[PDB]
Order: sequence, then structure tokens, then C-alpha cells
Amino acid sequence: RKKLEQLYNRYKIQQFCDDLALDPASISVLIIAWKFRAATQCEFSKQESIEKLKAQIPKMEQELKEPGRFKDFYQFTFNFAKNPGQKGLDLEMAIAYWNLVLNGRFKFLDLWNKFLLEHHKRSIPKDTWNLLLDFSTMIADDMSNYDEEGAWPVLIDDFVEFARPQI
Amino acid sequence: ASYHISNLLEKMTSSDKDFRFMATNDLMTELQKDSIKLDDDSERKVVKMILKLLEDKNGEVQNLAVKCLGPLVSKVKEYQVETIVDTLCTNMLSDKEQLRDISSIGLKTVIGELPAANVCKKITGRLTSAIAKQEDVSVQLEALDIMADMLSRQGGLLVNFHPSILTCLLPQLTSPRLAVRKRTIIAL
Amino acid sequence: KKRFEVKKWNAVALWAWDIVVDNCAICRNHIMDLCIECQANQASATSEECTVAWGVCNHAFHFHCISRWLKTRQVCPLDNREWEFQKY
Ligand SMILES: [Zn+2]
Ligand SMILES: [Zn+2]
Ligand SMILES: [Zn+2]
Repeated sequence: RKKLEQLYNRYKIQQFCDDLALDPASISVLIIAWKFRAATQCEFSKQESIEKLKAQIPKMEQELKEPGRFKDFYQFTFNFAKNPGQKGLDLEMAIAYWNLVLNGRFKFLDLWNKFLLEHHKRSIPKDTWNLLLDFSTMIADDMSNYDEEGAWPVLIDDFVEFARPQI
Repeated sequence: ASYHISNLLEKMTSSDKDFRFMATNDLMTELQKDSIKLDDDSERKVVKMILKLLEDKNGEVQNLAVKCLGPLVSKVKEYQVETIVDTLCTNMLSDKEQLRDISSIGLKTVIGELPAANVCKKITGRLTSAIAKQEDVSVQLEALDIMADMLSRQGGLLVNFHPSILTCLLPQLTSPRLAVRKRTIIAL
Repeated sequence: KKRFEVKKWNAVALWAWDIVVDNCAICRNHIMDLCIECQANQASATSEECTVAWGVCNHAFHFHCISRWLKTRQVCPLDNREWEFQKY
């Protein structure tokens, strides 16, 4: 109610997140940015207790990982991490966010990451990102339920074909 | 139903090629598969719309209408067949070459579809004057080709019109153009 | 060291409108260069298909530009009549 509105004024970098010794190369900063509906990186305006901010991390980390809301967060990550001047996300940046966001949830994240490096030297479109999470959810260890004539992009099916012999 | 036919007819004049191509394809595929309870007024509008579309400025729509003209004549009253034949015959004499080609292709498709007697008699009556020694070589070639195709498709009928066909074909043997001579030889 | 003389010459030439052949009407960029929306985004599969599109009226336009124009309007911008694709 009072003394909290001046925190932004004095704030107006890890120093911005000294409440919990947070780091810019972490999940929590972009989770907070999603909670603050930031258009892009380091985009803040005037429109948006210290103990409350400190205790926020456990609870909304616990809550965000649940399905449904995590879908919205994953959809928002594409627009948050993309510059307004280009529709396609850069390869290196997309790989970095794949490492950061899908840590452990994707069964074959390590294998999928090594792909599209020596073969697909192009940017990633928006449709592949949207369907990647559904593909990860539906996939199995044997990878025998996949269909080549379905509604999947030409990248997912070629990755499946490439990774099929090695298992 | 009548609503579907009405909406197809209305959208056939949407000035947009994609709309004009989809509605014509739907009409063709509906006529090709047991069109149900088509009222005489619907036949009139469909015939008029197809005849007008034959003069469209895009080749795809004209070609689709030409293909659709075939399955159309399978189930229509004879009077519409007669007026379609008459319209094709008078458009064959038009100065525009595209109209001549479109009418010739449509007439060939109609002749191929037909296994009925008066239609062939009217076509032959028109072509008898068409083949006569005039100043239009292309019209003579098209009429000769059409009559040759008609004779090849069926020859049992037209028993009383054969002398007129021979009388019109005979003078064409001395035409200066050799293509006319070969075509009239094939027709004979 | 020799003498050569020509008796006759046969040549073939192509004619096109000079107003739009040098640069597209929709976008002032060069006809052989990429379009406006194909230059900001240059790491996509849509940047390897930006070619020239011709019509019946011998008007040259970028394929993406004419496709976008033919989404709300169905007339060629320079001659004001129905546009039909002829070659790519
Ligand atoms: Zn382009
Ligand atoms: Zn352009
Ligand atoms: Zn034009």
C-alpha cells in the first residue's frame, strides 16, 4: 500500500534483483517478465513488500509448472524473446531458450539440441515452436506412434527420421 | 436445395477468381452426381450463367465451364439443349477467335456426350451453310472438323440429310488450300 | 588482317513498360532485389522465393507484393483492370 511504489522510482543488471541474489541468466527473471507482460527484453515502463517479492519465487515457480498456465508462458516466451523487427527467432537464441525453458521436461532435449546445427542453418518459425511442446508431450520412448503424413512441420518429421535409426 | 443453388448463382458473380472457380466446380460435381429436384427456373439460370461464364476473361473459368457443359446436358429438358446449340452456333460465327474456339470445343463435347435426333439435324442444317464456299477459311475448317466428328460418332440417323451433305462437300474438293481438301476427303 | 562485310542482320528484342520495369510500383526497391518484407527477415524460407511476376498487360511486379495487393483488391495498380498471372 505504502513504501512499495517508491521501489520502482528508486530502481528507475543483477542489482535490479538483489532481493534474492538473482542472476540475469536464470529462469526467474524471464518468469517475472512474463508476469509483468514485457513486450521484449529489458522493456519496462511506468505502468507496472520486499518480503512478498522474496517469497514470490517458491509459490509461482510451483504454480507455473502446472499445465495450462505453462502453455500460456511458453506462448508468451516467443514474443518476449523476439525483437519486433524480425518474425523469426535466431538459431543461437532459440537454442539458448530451449536449454533454459525445457530443462528436463523434454525427454530428448540433448539429442534435439545437437540437431539443426550442421543441417538446418536457418531461423526457426513460429509454428514449429508452438507444436514442439505438443510433440514432446505426445512422444514416447520407442517413437513408434509418430506419423509422417500428419499435421507436423517438415522439421519435426525429418528430425524423427534422423533420430529413428540411432535408437 | 433451392437455397444452395441460389447462393451458388449469386456468388458466381463475385468478381473474384477464386470464388468463381470454386462455385463452378461445386455446380459441376453436383450435376455429375445425380442432381436432385432441379426446377425449370434453376435450369434456366444455370444455362444462362454457364453461357455467360464461357465469355469470361480468365482461361481457367472458361475451361471449367466447357468441361461442365458436358455433364449438364445429361439431364435437362430438350428446349434448353436446343437453345444452347443455337447459342453455340451463332457464337461460332462471331469475329472473336476465342469465342469461336470456345464454341467449337463446347459443341464437340456436346456431340461426344450425346449417344438426340433433332439436335443433330439442327447442327447439320447450320453446318451445311457454314461449310459453303465463303471468305472465312477458319470457319470452314471448324465446321468441317465438327461435321467429321459428328459423322464418326454416329451415322445411323440423318438419312434424309445425306444428299445435302454430299452437295455441300463436293465443291470443297477444288479449294486452293490443301488442308481443306484433306478435311473434306476425311468427311466424305 | 582481313576484310569483312555484313550482308544482312536479324535481331530479336523484347518490349516492356519503362515505368515499372526499372522498379516495382508497390515497392520502390529494385526488381532484381528482394522485397521490402523479404529484407528485414532474411533467414526464412520465404526469402528464397521472392521472384518476378508477370501479367497479361506485360506488367512486372514482385510476387509477394502482387499477392498482398490481390488480397483486398482485384485490379492491376497501373492499368486498373483484372490481373491474370502469365509467367514467373
Ligand atoms: Zn519479396
Ligand atoms: Zn515489390
Ligand atoms: Zn495492368
